[PDB]
Amino acid sequence: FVVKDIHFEGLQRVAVGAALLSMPVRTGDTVNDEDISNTIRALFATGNFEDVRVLRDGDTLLVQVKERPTIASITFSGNKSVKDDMLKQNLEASGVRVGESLDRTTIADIEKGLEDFYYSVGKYSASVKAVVTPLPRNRVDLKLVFQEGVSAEIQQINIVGNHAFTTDELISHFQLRDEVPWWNVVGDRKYQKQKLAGDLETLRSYYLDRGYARFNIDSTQVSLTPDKKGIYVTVNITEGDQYKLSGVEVSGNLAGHSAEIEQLTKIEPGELYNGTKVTKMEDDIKKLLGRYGYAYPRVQSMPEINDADKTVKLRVNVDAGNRFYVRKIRFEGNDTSKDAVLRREMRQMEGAWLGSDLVDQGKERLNRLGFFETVDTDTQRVPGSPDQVDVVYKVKERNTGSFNFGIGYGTESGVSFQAGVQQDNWLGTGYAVGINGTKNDYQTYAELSVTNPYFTVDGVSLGGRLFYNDFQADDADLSDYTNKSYGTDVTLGFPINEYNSLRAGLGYVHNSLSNMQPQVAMWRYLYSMGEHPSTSDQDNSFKTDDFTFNYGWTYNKLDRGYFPTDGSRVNLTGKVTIPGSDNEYYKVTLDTATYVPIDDDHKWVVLGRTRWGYGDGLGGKEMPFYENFYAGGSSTVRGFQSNTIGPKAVYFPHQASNYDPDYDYECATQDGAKDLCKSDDAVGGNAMAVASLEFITPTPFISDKYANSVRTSFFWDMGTVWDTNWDSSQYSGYPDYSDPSNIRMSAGIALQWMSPLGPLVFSYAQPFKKYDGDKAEQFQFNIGKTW
Amino acid sequence: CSTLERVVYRPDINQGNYLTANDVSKIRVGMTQQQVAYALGTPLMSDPFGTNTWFYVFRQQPGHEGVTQQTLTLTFNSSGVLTNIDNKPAL
Amino acid sequence: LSMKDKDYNPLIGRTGVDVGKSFSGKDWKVTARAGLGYQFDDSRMLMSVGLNAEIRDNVRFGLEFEKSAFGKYNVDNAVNANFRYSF
Amino acid sequence: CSSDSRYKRQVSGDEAYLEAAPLAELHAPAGMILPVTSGDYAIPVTNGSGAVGKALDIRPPAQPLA
Amino acid sequence: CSLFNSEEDVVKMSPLPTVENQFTPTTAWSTSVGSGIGNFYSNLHPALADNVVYAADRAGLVKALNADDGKEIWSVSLAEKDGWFSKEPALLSGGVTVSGGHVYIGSEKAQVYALNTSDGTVAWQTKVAGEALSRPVVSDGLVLIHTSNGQLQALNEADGAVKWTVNLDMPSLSLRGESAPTTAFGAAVVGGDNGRVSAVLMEQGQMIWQQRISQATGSTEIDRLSDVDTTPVVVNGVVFALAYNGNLTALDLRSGQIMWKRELGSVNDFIVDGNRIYLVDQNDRVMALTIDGGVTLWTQSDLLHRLLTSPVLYNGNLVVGDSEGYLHWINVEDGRFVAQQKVDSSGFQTEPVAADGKLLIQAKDGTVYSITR
Amino acid sequence: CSGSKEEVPDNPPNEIYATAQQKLQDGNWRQAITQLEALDNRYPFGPYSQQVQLDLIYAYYKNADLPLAQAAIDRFIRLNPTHPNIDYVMYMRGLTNMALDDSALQGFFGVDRSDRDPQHARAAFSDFSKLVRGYPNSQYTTDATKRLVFLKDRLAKYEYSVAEYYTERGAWVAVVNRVEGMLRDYPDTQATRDALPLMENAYRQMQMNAQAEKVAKIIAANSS
Repeated sequence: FVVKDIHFEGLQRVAVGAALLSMPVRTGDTVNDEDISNTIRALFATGNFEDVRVLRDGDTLLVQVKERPTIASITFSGNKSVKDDMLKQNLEASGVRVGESLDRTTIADIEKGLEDFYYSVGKYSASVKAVVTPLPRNRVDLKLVFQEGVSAEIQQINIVGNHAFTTDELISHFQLRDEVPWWNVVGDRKYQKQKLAGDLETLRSYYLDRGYARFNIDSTQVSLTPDKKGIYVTVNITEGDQYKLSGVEVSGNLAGHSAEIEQLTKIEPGELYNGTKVTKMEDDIKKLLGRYGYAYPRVQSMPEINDADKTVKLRVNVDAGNRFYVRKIRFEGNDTSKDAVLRREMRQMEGAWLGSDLVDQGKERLNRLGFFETVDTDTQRVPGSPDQVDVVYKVKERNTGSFNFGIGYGTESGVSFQAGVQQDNWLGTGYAVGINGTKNDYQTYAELSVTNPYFTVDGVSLGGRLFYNDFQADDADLSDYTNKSYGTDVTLGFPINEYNSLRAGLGYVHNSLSNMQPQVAMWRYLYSMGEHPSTSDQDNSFKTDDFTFNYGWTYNKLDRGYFPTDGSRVNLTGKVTIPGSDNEYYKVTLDTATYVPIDDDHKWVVLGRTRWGYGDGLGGKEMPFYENFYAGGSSTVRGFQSNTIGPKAVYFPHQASNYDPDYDYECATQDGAKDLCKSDDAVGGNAMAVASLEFITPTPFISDKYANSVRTSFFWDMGTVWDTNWDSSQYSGYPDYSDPSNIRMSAGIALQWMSPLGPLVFSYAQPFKKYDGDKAEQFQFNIGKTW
Repeated sequence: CSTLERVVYRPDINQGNYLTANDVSKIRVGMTQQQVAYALGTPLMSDPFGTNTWFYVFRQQPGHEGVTQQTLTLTFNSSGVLTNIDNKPAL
Repeated sequence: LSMKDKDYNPLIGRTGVDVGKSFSGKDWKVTARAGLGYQFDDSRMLMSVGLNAEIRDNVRFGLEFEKSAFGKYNVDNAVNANFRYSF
Repeated sequence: CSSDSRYKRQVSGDEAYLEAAPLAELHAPAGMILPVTSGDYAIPVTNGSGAVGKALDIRPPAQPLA
Repeated sequence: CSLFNSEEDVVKMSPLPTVENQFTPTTAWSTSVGSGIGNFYSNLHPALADNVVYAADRAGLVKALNADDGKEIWSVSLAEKDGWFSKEPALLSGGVTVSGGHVYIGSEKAQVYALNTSDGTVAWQTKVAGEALSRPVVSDGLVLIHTSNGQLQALNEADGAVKWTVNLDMPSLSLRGESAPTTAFGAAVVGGDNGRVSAVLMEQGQMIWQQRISQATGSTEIDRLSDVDTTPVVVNGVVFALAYNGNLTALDLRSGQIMWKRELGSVNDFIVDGNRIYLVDQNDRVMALTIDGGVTLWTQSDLLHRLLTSPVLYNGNLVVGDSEGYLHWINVEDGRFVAQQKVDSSGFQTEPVAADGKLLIQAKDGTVYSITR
Repeated sequence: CSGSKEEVPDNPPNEIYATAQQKLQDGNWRQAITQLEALDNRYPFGPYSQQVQLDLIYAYYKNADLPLAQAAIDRFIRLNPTHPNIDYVMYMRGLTNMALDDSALQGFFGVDRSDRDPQHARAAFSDFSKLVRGYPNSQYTTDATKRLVFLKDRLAKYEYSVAEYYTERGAWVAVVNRVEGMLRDYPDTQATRDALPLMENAYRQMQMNAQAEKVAKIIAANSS
């Protein structure tokens, strides 16, 4: 046959040029039928729609292909609450839409991928169909109809081959639970093969840690009830024999690193065997390889295990991964926060030594930092030489932050307006974006905050912000204290020692304060500053212009978050004032969280919350009385009122208080109180020292995960706070608190449990404030406010 | 400069070249630039205005103003010949 | 007479199938915020108790019911509604 | 809108985006060279005066009549 | 309630129309051990030895009754013997094969032991391996038992006395489907899942032939519905059952080769009454075609998702109660109710009995309510 | 994807496409794309769809319809082994690249952007190289002849930003290789010259002053 006719047929919307490309042999080429079939399945390689009719009558190449509804002008409808957007996006992954002519096997793989999705989920009661009713003239009408069931609602998880270890024990070591009794309501049910695997892993690893080194992984499976849900989880395994970790032996390809590693490898022989030992003992040494710098090693921990002798020798032989290479860090995005801001947020750098460790540090660094929703660390390969590997990483931006309108409860105040505009990730270029405009009726605050914690140096933090609030709520005349409080401050953090930072806050505050009360503390301050308050009216006024500095430092030895286990929160803070400040005085505040369970079972656990505050006025210009910690309330002493302990609110008498508010303000008001009223609950005194004991142990009436999420706290912790700067001439008939004995008696129990969505702290304390300075209440309740 | 009391600069400084006496040993005159390439993996620095003469270094001390400088400049000409070895490992 | 029957051993490498995917999605979440200490002195209550709903990605709105009591000033019922749009 | 944020004829960026600063030659001195044509390099040589910027238009590349 | 009332997937369900009480079913035997069980899935047939209505609970409680109003002879909560914490929760799997003075039981814990029928206390004890799925089969002293995971054991009525273990085939994922391991002419023959049926030696488990028949989940992932349960019926040394999806061959004990087919209905329970058989399928309707070609003269499709138990063609009445506590008699042919008791909400998992025509039922509640109609 | 409800009764492709040209000259590219796609749905046939798709592309970009634009791209180039308009498309496709441009707002001060996505830049580069080589004849031909070098210079500025990051971070060691990488890219971009003093000082820090002076006198005589 002589191909003389470039003869393409059907010609619906085809690139006939691409069709002529599709034939390898062109026309006018006298070729055998072998080349004919070659060309034929080459046209089949178009793989869009190929309705072949190859005819050879004379020399015309009558190769006809007919078009059909094969245009995939589909539609879509008939679906349940299954994620439609995943459906559409995976259709796009297949590209199946208008065009892409059609393919019964492609629509089949779409439908069946959805079906096996159901399967893997176990929702999997497939009522599945991709109805293709083609619209006329080759067009298409599709209906995706899928009535399904629910996922694996966990039925029995029956454990097989178990012994010497109660089933519920390792169950608790696992994830799967199917219980909602009177006991709890949080039990839910679902499926995952991976849950099964990981539970097995926990199981046999645990057994290793019990010294049960040998183990028999038996085929554990799950029968599934037909015609409905039902999940009977055959936990078919066998524990294998108990053994002791007798020895640890190394012969791995290295150079001197053997001794460089043995100190870790070295352990006390004959240990009760532990698989977690094996884990840690290979982890540390891979980390040391990194501390030398290579690719990643083979680590064979061959356990020489002998029965009736419990022996686990560990021929732990490790051959280092390949040598130091360079790499190509490339990250895409590059928005208002340009790449460099992340390039510094990642502890790794090309040119120096490489390592999955450093790139990992970058991973988690961006993770907990965040300007996005992903850390797509993807390493790749440069040819020629096994180095300069392509590590090109992606993030999914979390941009356009908080647009907020807090509207709250007029009808006592004005309806509280709050505009919260926090568009970090937008001017999170390197900066902070904090816009807080709030006002209810008289509590008018504004926060404008911007912080490049990296100003020209990652270490160099730059937080500039104005914090201005005015308290304007009053109820009387010539007694109406009002506070407008502008404060402009810039902060400069400095950790170079990790979890060891000092922060310099340089800030001024203007604070106009009118119609001050006849409080003998504020009046003490007035006469200190020389002011002679009106001994009749609560009327005096002063403008507080204080430029000042504060040093805030913290060390942090922490081991975990959501459930705190080992905590070292070491927090000093000292406010110092310059002669530019209207007063000369220095606050010192010490904050110590010191938390260690001696029990690795976390049942003998010693914890300390300890706090101290002391003001240092230079006389006449002292610690502006309000410049004080809040003793009481629930700061750490609870069932009380904060900044009420110690000093007692003695108001110098003002029966000339100009319309007593009808006892909406008393104690030296017009209709108020006579010669100095020793009302209770004045600001805590100059010196405050409080210490707090804490301990925990799980109760034998719960599950272990609860303990992982619950915190029972025991405490009879007695603080004391007193005004060092004290006079007894006026406090003659009234008590005197320069007194390191302002003790309580709060026989207190508390409980803080955090649901995966919220914590809660509820307490009963039988209180006996030795010095009272507070109200006595037994119900110290609140739910953890996750900041 | 002064004693250990001035503006402190102690985060982690990071530069990596796990160079050892392997380097001292494996090298003679007329070294095979490609074999010594694999022996060294990455050829860091070549003369852009001259032959290869690969230039390596170890300048690393984390934090404090101190740092190393352990250079590996190695002659690499045409015909794949190392005629000379160059290292100033001292500051 | 010729002889070319097998006289060979070829070798190649390929890949048959690779398809793999996973789905994910959320519906909502809620963050409630509450606190109440009794008084427990004359007896009444005093609390600041509210909430916030965390919808899939973008919608966030918070309620707060607060109250101060037993003072010469008393916040009786501070119902406080807010919203957050970090979309 | 009635103020800004439009794009109908102004070419994105500007004509300085159309061209800001032309190239310039350097000369590696004796015995010292530099392999530069390594990557995306198809020698740009135009006689012009092909329309550019506002002169350039991207109107639908249709046919004479339809 | 309209909030946790309109947020779940549903398919369909009948009303079971036209209740016909042509007879008058009187539960002349009315007794209940309560538990029993409430929801689970296993074979847990209670036994009987000449009117002795053996009772029990899903806790190793080995109780009794006799054909009475229900009157116990003994109750022995033989859950465990010296387990982890003194009679651990001993669920049950495998009906009671009371043979001789040996009450015969097995539990998912792979615990098997004879019990003196006079007390239900141990006649012998041989705890086993593998989740004890099936009931004891004390067949001519060859006490043959398979545990769910595709391993079978041969024991003796003496004290267990393992004879030959048959670690047989299993699907990729263990699932439903249990088979009749009955032995005829000295042949350990048994059905099986995976569309497979096995004929082995009842001395070694040595196969004489094994036949693979039809399909199920796996590369054709049939999803969630009543496929064919693999427990057959055999007459004349010829096995009769659907293949695995409703394809009813006949397979001779000596051959097992495919005989006449009935590619119809993924039925699970079935009793043959002289080469008549009956269909219930996947929504629990009845188009009861018999193996006599296509004799559907027994069809009663009034049940839509109305799960049921094995039929009983006793007293000539086509009788079987559903798995929803309701009780149903039927015309000898199709098929309106010669009687019907839409009575309980029990649900049922093991096999009741009509012995002496007495409706020896094991209900989840109202356990043993035997009825006269 | 598949939207743009056909709230209009179906009509011949010619008159509806005439309405499409009406909106084309009218600038309502939303409804224009609406009716164009409505045609190609009601008409997955016809060479009329050729011009329908061309106008689809034009109203995409005049409307900033990016993913729709890519759809037009691949679908048509499947239909296009060659076409009278491909270089147009070629410029358009390079145009497609810059389509990822807009990020902020400036009226008198300005913000920087030439330190961002290189991939689409290189893509447009290839686009216009293939244009000028296959089409050394168009308005797009000359505009691309200059566009190529402009965006290569923009790339130079990008690479400057990249290098200088590590430099200021003291992470010069990588930039030591990076500068010769820029050379394998370009010495002639002004940004290169701009960076050369930086690599010279790096040299000096690391005692390649022996070549820092070289590059310094190179930017002296060679450069300004």
